[PDB]
Amino acid sequence: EMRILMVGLDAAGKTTILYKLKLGEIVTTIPTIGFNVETVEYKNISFTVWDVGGLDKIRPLWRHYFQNTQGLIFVVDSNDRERVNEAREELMRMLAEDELRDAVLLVFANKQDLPNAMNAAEITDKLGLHSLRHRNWYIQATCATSGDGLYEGLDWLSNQLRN
Amino acid sequence: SASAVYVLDLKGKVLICRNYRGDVDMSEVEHFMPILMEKEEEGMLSPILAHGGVRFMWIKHNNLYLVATSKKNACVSLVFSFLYKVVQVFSEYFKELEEESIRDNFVIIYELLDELMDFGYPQTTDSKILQEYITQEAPRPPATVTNAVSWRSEGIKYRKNEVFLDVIEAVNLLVSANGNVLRSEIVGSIKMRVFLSGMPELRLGLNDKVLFDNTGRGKSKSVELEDVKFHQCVRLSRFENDRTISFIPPDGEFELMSYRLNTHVKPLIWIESVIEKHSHSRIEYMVKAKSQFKRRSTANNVEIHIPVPNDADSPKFKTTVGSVKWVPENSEIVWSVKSFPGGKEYLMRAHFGLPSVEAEDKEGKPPISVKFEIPYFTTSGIQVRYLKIIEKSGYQALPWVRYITQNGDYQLRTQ
Amino acid sequence: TSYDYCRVPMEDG
Amino acid sequence: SKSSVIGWPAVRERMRRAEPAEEVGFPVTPQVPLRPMTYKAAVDLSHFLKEKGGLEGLIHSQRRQDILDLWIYHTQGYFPDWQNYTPGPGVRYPLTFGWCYKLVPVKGENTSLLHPVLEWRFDSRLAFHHVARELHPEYFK
Ligand SMILES: Nc1nc2c(ncn2[C@@H]2O[C@H](COP(=O)(O)OP(=O)(O)OP(=O)(O)O)[C@@H](O)[C@H]2O)c(=O)[nH]1
Ligand SMILES: [Mg+2]
Repeated sequence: EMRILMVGLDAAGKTTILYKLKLGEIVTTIPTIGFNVETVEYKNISFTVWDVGGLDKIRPLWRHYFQNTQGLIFVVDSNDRERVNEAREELMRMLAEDELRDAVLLVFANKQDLPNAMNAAEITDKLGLHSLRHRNWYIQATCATSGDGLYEGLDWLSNQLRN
Repeated sequence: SASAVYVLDLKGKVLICRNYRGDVDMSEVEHFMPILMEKEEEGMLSPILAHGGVRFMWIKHNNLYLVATSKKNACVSLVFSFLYKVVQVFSEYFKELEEESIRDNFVIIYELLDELMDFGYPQTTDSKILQEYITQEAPRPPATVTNAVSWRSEGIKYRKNEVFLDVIEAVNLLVSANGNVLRSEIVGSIKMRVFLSGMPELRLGLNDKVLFDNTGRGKSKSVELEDVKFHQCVRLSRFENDRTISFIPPDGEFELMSYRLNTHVKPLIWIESVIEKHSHSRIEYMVKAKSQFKRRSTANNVEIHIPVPNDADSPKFKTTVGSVKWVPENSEIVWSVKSFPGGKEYLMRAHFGLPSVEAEDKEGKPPISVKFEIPYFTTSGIQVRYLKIIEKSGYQALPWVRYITQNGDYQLRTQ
Repeated sequence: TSYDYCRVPMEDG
Repeated sequence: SKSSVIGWPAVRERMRRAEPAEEVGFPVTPQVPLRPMTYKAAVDLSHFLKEKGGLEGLIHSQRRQDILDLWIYHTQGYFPDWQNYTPGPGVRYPLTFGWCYKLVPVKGENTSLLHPVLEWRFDSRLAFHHVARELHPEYFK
């Protein structure tokens, strides 16, 4: 059992990830206004995953799911150099809360498809993940439309449940 | 000055009705409760209502509304003191006073209404002497009813002669959020339990400051009574002269005197509490309880009531000594400690959660009230010196006393 | 009344 | 006056370490009967102070009195208002009927570097001839 949240910007593939983790296929997904949950069942831990869409009118309501959260997924796009700043703003906005203080971080460099897509390292330092405090943050470069690195992030995450 | 004293319920139907002048109509009572619905829901609640020219003096019992109605410029404290007396006399008769006490015992209660008051004028309200000719089980009225001594019948006889006193302290406290004591007075009250033969005149003396000042012992231990309110039976003209507590007691349990005084010394137990109210998240109460009072003394069964938020949830308590019960029904915690001696200082660390959604409205800040009780311990330092038993027959009674210190209003204003 | 009593003097002359 | 022997040098030391020139409230010893310092017990005490010694001609003060009086209350059960004396003008006669001692007027490193009061007298007729009553007639009726 683990409460999982999939936060991030819009068009992040986060529902593309979620139905790849639960089902295994890339379903044609609308821009999800509300949220999503599928209990992904993997590595002796049932990951209860609260995927929530990342459009503008939703981001204030993000605080309502930050309770009993054992772990984050802050999905980033590797193909959004223009939005990495507000994502870095979002991250520094969101992590700084007393609620959601003991949940580790697993960042997905989604949409590794282009030379526009960066690696984990540049995305780490554009976000400044070394500036974090009280964090088991761990970026994990993933390809949602091919399942690549997805189970490996879940692998790292399942290590990070027990102590 | 009453005309028609009524008893209502929580619904507003008449439990019992009794007029004394006829100057207030009996159907006026049906407007009271909607006006009571009116004044409360607009916050204009007062113990006096008015439907035109009928004035509605009422108190509120557990279920009951002892509504005394009048029309003229009646004496107000005349009414309400009688109202609590009728509650008291019913409490003297009926060990609980509810709707079952009225509708099952209308045989005696209408007779009480005939007896306690005529026309609006209370004439006989001492229940102990009232038991002798108003029974729920009739002879002539007693002479004590006629007598100026109206609290103690003659011929009362026991095998033993026991005078049981209860010098009871009640510590008021107002500590603000600043941590300063705003108002800490002590209202002590000596309540007597007399089991004596005949008609004795008891004469009491304490460690009065003024009586020691009249004696010349105003350098030793002397409590300073800022005001006392006594029983009727205390001859206050004799007390006004030379601090003389001289009286003929009634028989049984009664409060003789009610002293009140301020005290500029520390509270017996200092509380330090904190609030880590995290918005949408949680709250933490690292509360300690140090005992400032005497180490020989022990605060029995203390019950620290700390108001928690209403939607507070997932309680966690790291105590040191003493258990917590979380009372969401009062939206609070009772960190209860049975034995808590003087000098002791016990911490409790509370932890709740908080909903990630906010609530709709505010809640306000109730203070923290604890329920301490320390026996054999006068904080004001009052000491009964003697008790002169004076009987014409002449006997050696057994005067007895114990000292108990409790809280009065032990409020400590929170963050 | 679980607490116990204490006897005062009568006269205190 | 049996348990008044075990603190007869001990409390007097605290009296003598008291200069002749937390806590809140007053505890009462449970189930022990209390009474004022009676006449014959004051005769029992004035001879207890006559015989055990270390008291006569000592520098009396009020701080020593209050150390002494509360110790009588907590160890012997007597109301600590018995060691009351007449005030400033006159010989400090005891108001206590039975106290045969009248009060006539008469460590070291706590001093700084360079520096920039009564006593008893035995009177056995104070038990009968109340001389403090002669100094205070209107208070004693
Ligand atoms: N080429 C490529 N495209 C991807 C990949 N992952 C996601 N995408 C694209 O990103 C788009 C957004 O994915 P969705 O999951 O459907 O939408 P979302 O990110 O969840 O946004 P919301 O529905 O508003 O929460 C998809 O339509 C995909 O075409 C990837 O790994 N490679
Ligand atoms: Mg989506």
